[PDB]
Amino acid sequence: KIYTIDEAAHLVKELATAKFDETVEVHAKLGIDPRRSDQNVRGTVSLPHGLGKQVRVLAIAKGEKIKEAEEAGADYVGGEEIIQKILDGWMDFDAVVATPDVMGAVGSKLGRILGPRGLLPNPKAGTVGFNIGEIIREIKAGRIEFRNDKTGAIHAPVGKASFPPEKLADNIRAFIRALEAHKPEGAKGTFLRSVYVTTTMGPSVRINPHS
RNA sequence: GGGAUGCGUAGGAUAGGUGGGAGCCUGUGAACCCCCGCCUCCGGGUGGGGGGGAGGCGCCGGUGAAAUACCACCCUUCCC
Ligand code: NA
Repeated sequence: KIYTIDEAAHLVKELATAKFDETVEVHAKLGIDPRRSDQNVRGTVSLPHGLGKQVRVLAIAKGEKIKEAEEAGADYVGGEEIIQKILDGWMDFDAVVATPDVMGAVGSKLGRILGPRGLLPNPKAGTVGFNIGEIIREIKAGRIEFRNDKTGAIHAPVGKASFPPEKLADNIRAFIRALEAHKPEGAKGTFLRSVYVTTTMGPSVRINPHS
């Protein structure tokens, strides 16, 4: 059965039965061919009501920007010298941001470590930039990545199940819209083949993405 | 359509992809034992039955490109 977003938002209350505050997910089977590089969906979006989770942000910057990342609220901040701390297996954070001037050292020394974990700072994921305080403030306000897997599916967290239905409904549209804004011009056919709403431990519920 | 299947090497060992995840399961019967179906890369995996009677599993750690439970969306090959 196909539910509306407003319907699905309200059902999270009932789907969420684990003994913790479950994250609310959105999944979509995408209308692309993920083989071809030009059909890749990748980008970020500021959820209008936040993730509702605290995100330990590390910032590796240079010069004044180290002060900027500090004041933007990044949990740990340092120069190229915290590379050697991750080289020793520190790795206690959720997201790495970085200014372009350090990405030469960061890439070559931590690419092989941060890369496979989707933690490498990357322009395409909104994690590299001299606007490093806006990146941190955008993350801390609940910006999320989304990047199709090779199977052509795509997934994103869009809230906690403790949120009011109407706020979850908002976050779901916002992410749905941001998907459609990254619909590759080469992608033929229906873009959002299917779209489901679920919680971490809970069952799925297919939704009407234009509702 | 229905049913399964998912193992280079390193690693408890059979890690399809990715996202979520700090919890999941269990007297409405856990580990463990036996019997049978199927699958098998011959390591094992998996379904069912009987016994059993309170503990399994994850997180952590280590290994690894990636980490284990659990959940979701997909993908694969196979049988009917
Ligand atoms: Na683990």
